[PDB]
Parts: sequence; structure tokens; C-alpha cells
Amino acid sequence: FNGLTVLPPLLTDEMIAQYTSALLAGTITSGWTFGAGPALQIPFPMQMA
Amino acid sequence: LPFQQFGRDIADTTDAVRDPQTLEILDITPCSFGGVSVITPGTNTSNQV
Repeated sequence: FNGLTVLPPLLTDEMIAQYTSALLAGTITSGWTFGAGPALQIPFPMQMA
Repeated sequence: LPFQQFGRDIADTTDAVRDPQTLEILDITPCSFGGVSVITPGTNTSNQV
């Protein structure tokens, strides 16, 4: 009421959740390769090995 | 209450008042305010805003 305003964040909560889901899927299916280049698939037991 | 004429917010600003002519209660809300922002590309490119 006295001239103090809060501004909305640029990225909504849903977009943040989508980014986290993308990172999580990438780290599940590709190990660490997608971070350092193109995503190469790898079975999860072999990534754990 | 019968004795109470004014009402204040948590942050000590008036949010309610009692009419003297007629014993009624009114919620006082400040008139709308906002920060005008202008979206424009470079003036060299165009003059639309």
C-alpha cells in the first residue's frame, strides 16, 4: 500500500521443475557424457560399474 | 466493537473505519498504483514501444 512492490520471478516454479527433470533424466540415461558433449546412452548397471 | 472507530493492519496502516453518520464498517483500500515499464527495441531499428 505504501509504494513497495515485489516483482514476480522470471522463471516460474514449473519451469524450474522441468529443468530439474531434464537434468535428472539425462544423468539417468547418459551418465556424465551429456554434460561434456552429446548424449550417449548407457545401461544403468554399466554406469554404476 | 461499539467503541472501536478505526482499524489498522499488522504493519500499522489503516485498513478499516466506521462511518460516523451511519454505524457501518468499510474496508479502505488504496487506489491502484504500478510501475510503468516501456518495452522497445533499438531506436535505430524501430520507434514502436
